Amino acid sequence: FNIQELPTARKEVFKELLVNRELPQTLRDVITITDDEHVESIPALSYIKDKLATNGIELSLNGSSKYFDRREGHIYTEVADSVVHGSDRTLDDLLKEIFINECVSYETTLLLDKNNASGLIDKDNQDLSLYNQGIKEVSNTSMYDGIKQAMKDIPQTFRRKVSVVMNTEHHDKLIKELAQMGLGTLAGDLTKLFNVSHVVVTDDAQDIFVGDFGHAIYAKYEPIMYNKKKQALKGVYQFALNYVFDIKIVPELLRIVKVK
Amino acid sequence: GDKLLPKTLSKEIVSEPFAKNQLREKARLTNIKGLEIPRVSYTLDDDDFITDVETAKELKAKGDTVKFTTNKFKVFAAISDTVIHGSDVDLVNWVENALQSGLAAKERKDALAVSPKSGLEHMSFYNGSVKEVEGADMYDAIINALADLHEDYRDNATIYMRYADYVKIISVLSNGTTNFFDTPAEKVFGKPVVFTDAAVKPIVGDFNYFGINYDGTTYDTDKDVKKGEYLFVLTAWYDQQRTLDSAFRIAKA
Amino acid sequence: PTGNDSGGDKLLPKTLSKEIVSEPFAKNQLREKARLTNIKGLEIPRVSYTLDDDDFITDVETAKELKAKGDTVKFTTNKFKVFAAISDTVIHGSDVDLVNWVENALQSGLAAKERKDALAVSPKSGLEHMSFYNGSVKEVEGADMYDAIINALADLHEDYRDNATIYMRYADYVKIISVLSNGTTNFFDTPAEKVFGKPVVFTDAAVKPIVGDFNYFGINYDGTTYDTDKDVKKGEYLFVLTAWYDQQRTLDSAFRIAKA
Repeated sequence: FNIQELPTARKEVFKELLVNRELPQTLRDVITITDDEHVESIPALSYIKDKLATNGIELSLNGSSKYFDRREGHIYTEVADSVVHGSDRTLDDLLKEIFINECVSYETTLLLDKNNASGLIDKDNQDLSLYNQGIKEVSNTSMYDGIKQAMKDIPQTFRRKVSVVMNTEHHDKLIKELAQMGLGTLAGDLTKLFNVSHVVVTDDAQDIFVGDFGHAIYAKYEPIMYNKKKQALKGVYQFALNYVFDIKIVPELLRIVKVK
Repeated sequence: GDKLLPKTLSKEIVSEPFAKNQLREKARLTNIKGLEIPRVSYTLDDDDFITDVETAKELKAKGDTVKFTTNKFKVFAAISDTVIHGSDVDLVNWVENALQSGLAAKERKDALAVSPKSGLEHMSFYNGSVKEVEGADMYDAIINALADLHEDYRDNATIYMRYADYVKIISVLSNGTTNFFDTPAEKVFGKPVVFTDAAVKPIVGDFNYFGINYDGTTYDTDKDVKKGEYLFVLTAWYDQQRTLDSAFRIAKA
Repeated sequence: PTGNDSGGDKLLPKTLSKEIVSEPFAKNQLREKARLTNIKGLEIPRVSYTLDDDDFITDVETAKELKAKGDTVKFTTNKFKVFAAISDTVIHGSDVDLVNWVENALQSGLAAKERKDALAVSPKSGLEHMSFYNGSVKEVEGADMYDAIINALADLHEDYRDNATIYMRYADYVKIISVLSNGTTNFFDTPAEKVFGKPVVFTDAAVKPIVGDFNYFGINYDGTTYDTDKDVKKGEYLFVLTAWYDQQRTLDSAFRIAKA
């Protein structure tokens, strides 16, 4: 029969390709990921719930049937012309610039977007919005005072590992609110101001999040196939990759913030 | 453990044919390239006869030769990519089933069609060339046709009709009785019966003459990168035709 | 491009002939029971045996026909011709019909010639004596077809009765069932041997059901000759055959008619 499997020795090139932390501004800095086929459920779940049970809180099964499910991912590109392919190096670095950017961006849309369980995001990929997941809100006028209240309702067991996410439109704010109350020098060193690790700032996020993203947002990717084809009318190729992904949430450790 | 699991397990997938054409049972079937046949085989033995009939007009209208004319079509498989790589299914026979089933019901479509869809006109029995005879009941209409059929064609006649029409006539031949529940359909008309759903209205004729030719085939493979699919296409050309129109008549209410 | 060679032939079915073939276009049902011979000149006696003195007078009929016809029976040659026509284009399109299409055609022509003459309603002149409906057979009268057949058996001599056979059209065998419907019971599933008590054969030409001992009826083919020729101008080959036969009834008093 004609079909040939992708050589396994070529696969691990793509395993480290799908998962990468090199980029500046993503939740990939803080969340957990992997590439292992064998794992079937969040590995640490048992150590979590009992420690939560030490407190009055314990888990509601917000995710049904913890065992993962296989959701599909797809990529497509068109190189401009064989002249790019006539050479070697600029080709190879061009592709890796693309995929990482596309893969990383795509999971990010599913989580943070205001698309909120409809519209552009496929209805197949439609539960996983955090707004749609059922986190409880915190509110306050002062954003500085606001998130102290929210870091501190967290269970004190996992308070040591927590990280805040923020929009640049929010970033410009607090440094203003600080200056009026002083601590201008302290401002610009957010990690010191609020004891936290890995503070993050981006622009796709619309509202402020807090919580231990190390244990909550476990995920895994696995490649399947990499295809290649010539197209003769144009000078172009048709490169593409398709893979499988899936992801989970533990909303109790997380808290959203909403200032007025 | 794996022994305590049952051991009728298969490791492999198969399937029955998805669809098939009933007219292959009785019709002629060929492979010949550029085929020709004569219309009438034995001409009349004696000087004097009365057997001259509209068949004679039919042969006068068109030559004694029979021309089989190529006609194109195509079939697709349309499997995906995940099925291949995400598991060891070994479905290589499955696609083979869909393809040779593909060409099959193509015949069943155009040979039995209400709208002949220009280019496919001369092959459907409902084109209008064949006659129509009428009866009060479906049972009466079928036997009324058999009276029309000349002695050459009556002796090896054959009927095609939908099974639901055999069920209504036997009920009225009955009287609210479940005594016909095993009657072979041959015994009530006196000729072989064959059943398919597509035949709205019955037909009847000899079916030595309805002939088929597959001239050539071509098979190839490719990929569709955007959707991941492999196509596994097949294309070929065939013709079908009725040697004479006094052979194949129509019943009706 | 090398050519139109491909692997589709495997996908193509297995019932494909690769050359032409067809069925017997017509047949003679009467060949089952009647005798069949190839002898040049044929002569037989009509009366098989006569018993001792205590013979009740031979049936009035046999006294008459035997007296008129004489003890022997003459099988007298009679001619006909069978034809076959193949245009020239059909030859030169790579098909083999020379071998099988003609034998299928000519052999059938022999059969239809017989059955046409035997069951002729109004025979051609010069061949009246062959038919069973020319005359000289007695037509009994039953109220219906069921009564007429059984009465006709009641008429002829018992020796012929014991060996008798019926020929009729199948549609008439349906009508006798409708009167023997008897409500619940259905003789569509029954054979026809058991209704009348003797064998039956079905044939569409036989109008009025005939009956008798078809031991006596006989046929003979003496000689043949096979020929072929081309009509050069019109461009059609020809294949012609001829032969001489005759068939007669050893004793007319046997075979009788049924009529409503």
